[PDB]
Amino acid sequence: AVKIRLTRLGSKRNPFYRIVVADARSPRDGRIIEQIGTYNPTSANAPEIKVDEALALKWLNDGAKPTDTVHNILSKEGIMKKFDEQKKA
Amino acid sequence: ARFRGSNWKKSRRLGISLSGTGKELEKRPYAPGQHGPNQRKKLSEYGLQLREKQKLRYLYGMTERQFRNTFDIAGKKFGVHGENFMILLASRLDAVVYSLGLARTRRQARQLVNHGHILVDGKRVDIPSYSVKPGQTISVREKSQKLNIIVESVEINNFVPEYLNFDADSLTGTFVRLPERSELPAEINEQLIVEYYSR
Amino acid sequence: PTINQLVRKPRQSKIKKSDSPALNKGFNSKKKKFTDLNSPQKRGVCTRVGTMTPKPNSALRKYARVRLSNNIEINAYIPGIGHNLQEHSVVLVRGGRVKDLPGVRYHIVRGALDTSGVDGRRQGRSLYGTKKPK
Amino acid sequence: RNDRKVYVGKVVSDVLVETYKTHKLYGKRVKYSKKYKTHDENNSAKLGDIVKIQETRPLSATKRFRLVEIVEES
RNA sequence: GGAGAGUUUGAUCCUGGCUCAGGAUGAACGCUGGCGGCGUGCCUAAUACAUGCAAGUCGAGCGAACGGUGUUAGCGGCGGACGGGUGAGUAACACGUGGAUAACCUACCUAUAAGACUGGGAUAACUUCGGGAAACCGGAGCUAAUACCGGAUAAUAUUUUGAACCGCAUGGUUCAAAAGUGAAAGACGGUCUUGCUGUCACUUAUAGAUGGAUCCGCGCUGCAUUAGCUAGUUGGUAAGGUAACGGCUUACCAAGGCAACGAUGCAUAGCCGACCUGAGAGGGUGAUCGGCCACACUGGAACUGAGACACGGUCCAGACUCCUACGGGAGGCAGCAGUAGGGAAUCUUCCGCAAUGGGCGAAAGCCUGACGGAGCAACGCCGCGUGAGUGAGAAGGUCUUCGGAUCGUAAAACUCUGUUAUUAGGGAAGAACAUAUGUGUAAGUAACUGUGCACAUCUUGACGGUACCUAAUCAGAAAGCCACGGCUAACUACGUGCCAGCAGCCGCGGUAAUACGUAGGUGGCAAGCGUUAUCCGGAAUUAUUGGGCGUAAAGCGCGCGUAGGCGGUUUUUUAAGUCUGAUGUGAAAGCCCACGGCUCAACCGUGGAGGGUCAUUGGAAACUGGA
Ligand SMILES: [K+]
Ligand SMILES: [K+]
Ligand SMILES: [Mg+2]
Ligand SMILES: [Mg+2]
Ligand SMILES: [Mg+2]
Ligand SMILES: [Mg+2]
Ligand SMILES: [Mg+2]
Ligand SMILES: [Mg+2]
Ligand SMILES: [Mg+2]
Ligand SMILES: [Mg+2]
Ligand SMILES: [Mg+2]
Ligand SMILES: [Mg+2]
Ligand SMILES: [Mg+2]
Ligand SMILES: [Mg+2]
Ligand SMILES: [Mg+2]
Ligand SMILES: [Mg+2]
Ligand SMILES: [Mg+2]
Ligand SMILES: [Mg+2]
Ligand SMILES: [Mg+2]
Ligand SMILES: [Mg+2]
Ligand SMILES: [Mg+2]
Ligand SMILES: [Mg+2]
Ligand SMILES: [Mg+2]
Ligand SMILES: [Mg+2]
Ligand SMILES: [Mg+2]
Ligand SMILES: [Mg+2]
Ligand SMILES: [Mg+2]
Ligand SMILES: [Mg+2]
Ligand SMILES: [Mg+2]
Ligand SMILES: [Mg+2]
Ligand SMILES: [Mg+2]
Ligand SMILES: [Mg+2]
Ligand SMILES: [Mg+2]
Ligand SMILES: [Mg+2]
Repeated sequence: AVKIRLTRLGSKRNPFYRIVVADARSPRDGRIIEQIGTYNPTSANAPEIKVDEALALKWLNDGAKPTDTVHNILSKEGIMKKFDEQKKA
Repeated sequence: ARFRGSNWKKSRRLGISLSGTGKELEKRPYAPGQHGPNQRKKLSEYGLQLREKQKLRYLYGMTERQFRNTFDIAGKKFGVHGENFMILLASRLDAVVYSLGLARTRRQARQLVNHGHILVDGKRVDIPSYSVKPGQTISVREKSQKLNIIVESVEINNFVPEYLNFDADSLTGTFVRLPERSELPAEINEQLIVEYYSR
Repeated sequence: PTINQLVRKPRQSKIKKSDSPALNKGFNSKKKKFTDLNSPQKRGVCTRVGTMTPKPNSALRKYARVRLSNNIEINAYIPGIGHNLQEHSVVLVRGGRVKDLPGVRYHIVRGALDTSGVDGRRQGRSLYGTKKPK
Repeated sequence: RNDRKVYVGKVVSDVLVETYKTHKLYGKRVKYSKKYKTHDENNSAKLGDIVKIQETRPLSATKRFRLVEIVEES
């Protein structure tokens, strides 16, 4: 299936994550469909979430499913609330 | 430091006072070693560009690898390459600490930075090659504001250059703005060093 | 030539040749075939040590006959004053022809495999396989 | 919809589509030609006629084009 | 953004090769060796492989068994076609770039709609009787299901009647309107009414998304001392076949098809983004990271499946290895480690699923040599040390024109520091969650449970007591390598006597060697320094940019002439080249610029720029081409 997930970048002990839409079978750091943001869990003060809200809802409405961590990221940006509100309405 | 040999021998060979004072080229303004008094011939074209490079390199006390890397860094900014190189060398935390007056010699200013006695903008900087930017603040760590090396150097209030500001009572310095070629040593014909790295 | 001649028959650069051809070949024993690998050195066995006279120069230059690990026979020079080599010695061979000695295109590495370092050497020891004294 | 590639050429057996390949190094244009085996339906065209062709699905082992229009008679 | 020098002569100017100074590496070797960070590490034998691990999961689909709510083997579902490895084959639509499919397939996911009715019979497990060293195989019975199979209902799918409209030829989109034909399943809960109902699961249809397939334009290494190649070959008709078009296959008919614009054959090679070099034009490379392809001991097949003709599946043939009680059985590291071998040369039979990702599961969770980490190696890059300040010419070494000179402010002496080191105390981030528990809200409900969404509480770290920080003590443990005639920075003495030796080139050594060896001194670098190998540069030394051919290498002995190349003046026209906009595309990483985080720097991250001989489309008309 199509996933919204985190691909690892950065260096040893210093992880940086891009938020990508990718086929489940694609290797973690390989072929993607579309990048929709970034995520930096080791930042100084705030985890530095940078999600493209219009792109995230297009893929969510197209059947793409987030991983557990990406679901928390999208929730912290209110994308999950807008997805649920737009589905019922 | 890195090179821990006789700075007197190096100043005599290069024909430039490394201490900035002139006490090394005092009695024997000729090359060290057995053939010192015996006057040698002229210097080749290569031997003139090379001697210019060693003048700068041994003044700031750097290895050739780090010296050439700074040259490449300086060659990427807009302006005259050779002058940008001289400005970058003067901005070393190695040389800022000495130019402010916190140490007697350029080698003493290196051991202070290396041993963690110096702060930059309030935080400790241990790296002598640290490239200080204009506006930064260099100070002494609290446990070292009363040390004889720093105290004795400060009371000899020398000509602190006009691109720097120091406050002796505060033991704190300010990197006001980038130096100009006139505020930097005039015994170095930097056009030869640019040619040296062209061949 | 004309542009049309160049289009019909383009330029061709001269092919460069190697000064140490015996180093740039391997041997697959299983398939009994020669490879091309560019080695920096090759192991070998001394078939015949001895001396040879130079081409203006006059001396007795020490050398060995070596069968390399790729089954190629070469003449290799033995640098330094005195050596410990004889027949059936296992030597490491590097490139570098010795002028004045026709047919000797390689050097034996001092201080590698069975070859000893030069005895009593104190300057440029790493070129002659001699450990630091004291 | 979408557009299928169109060529104009001369029948060499009853289509030659001579084009130019600019030289990579010297910049001179050199004429080159490629023969396009095409489907003529009712054997209408003949040798030397200048014809228009359009790309189609594979029709045989080597035929990928259909003759649409005859331009200049033999 | 572009540097030269040495060497042919008694001397010269040319021509011309050779050599050297630069950069780089998956390097190796020699001498030497303190630390930290980040990266990299079988290039050779696609050689053979001992041992362990690299793919399972679901009891909320099912029966049984054993244990006291748990678990085991089995049936069943899904996964095992991913992820990981390798570059043997391949000169080809394999790959890059740009298109087409009105000739295509698509599990899981999402959305919408309509459903999910009624029967049946097996069989593994199991029990029992055997046969075999084993691997395993037979006989008898037994039994379940979301396993399997009948029947019913369901059409957009198929046939025929047509019709309307449209396209790029085959054709395509609807409108019908009759005939055949095709499904499904329960589990766990709530309410209870045994009816309704929640979640997950099931069937059909249609879309979306994803992934895959086919075709086509252009681009792709040498050798012509490789010139002929092909007979399903090339086209047609028909049938068969496929997801699909098609000589894809067969039958019959015709004699085509390819090639000097290089067919065919031989050899070599996975291709690209990128990487190294270069002023650029170019030249060289494909290890690491990413995309695509191919392969899985060798060769041939097929099965299951949405997907394989399948690395850790099956069948067959072969080579090889292993067990055997001789009847018979077993195996495939180009997964991660590791071994042997080959080699100049390339690492631990480590820790953990804490993070990211993947499979299964309602979930808890389980599995995961992917991965995240640790270990080894100066292999590379970056950073920091091996002390600092003051200190007039001590001794000792070396040279001496025995006055002295030099090593040398160097040492000692006096103070100072603790980066590092040792000892001790503290000690991050990387962690987001999920589950569960509460409230609130949305949809739905007759209502509830549940579901989606939100907030609040809870648990979880391999690295690791690591990074880092604080205190104490001590200059104490921490410098080597090459060179010094010229190119080319840096010279003296002694020994040797064309010997021993040196050497990239010129060349040096035959009794006063700055070139051999050592010593002192000096120069260049520095945890490295040299040597070798290889590639680009210098090399305008294949010259498009950017060379030549009277005598230096170089005008065919000379005609005629084919292909090709090139071609006088003007007008009209065209728009292939040419020029100029628009649109799309040229992934990400990389390079370059800017900014941010790492104490700095390497490095990491973010935003731009660049890179096409690309395609499609609108303009211009001087030149080249066409009329
Ligand atoms: K001469
Ligand atoms: K995990
Ligand atoms: Mg946090
Ligand atoms: Mg490392
Ligand atoms: Mg290999
Ligand atoms: Mg093998
Ligand atoms: Mg079980
Ligand atoms: Mg389904
Ligand atoms: Mg079923
Ligand atoms: Mg190959
Ligand atoms: Mg050039
Ligand atoms: Mg099947
Ligand atoms: Mg498999
Ligand atoms: Mg295996
Ligand atoms: Mg292995
Ligand atoms: Mg070996
Ligand atoms: Mg997970
Ligand atoms: Mg396991
Ligand atoms: Mg080493
Ligand atoms: Mg000199
Ligand atoms: Mg020597
Ligand atoms: Mg002598
Ligand atoms: Mg010499
Ligand atoms: Mg010597
Ligand atoms: Mg270093
Ligand atoms: Mg070269
Ligand atoms: Mg060159
Ligand atoms: Mg010439
Ligand atoms: Mg001529
Ligand atoms: Mg002649
Ligand atoms: Mg001639
Ligand atoms: Mg003539
Ligand atoms: Mg003749
Ligand atoms: Mg950094």
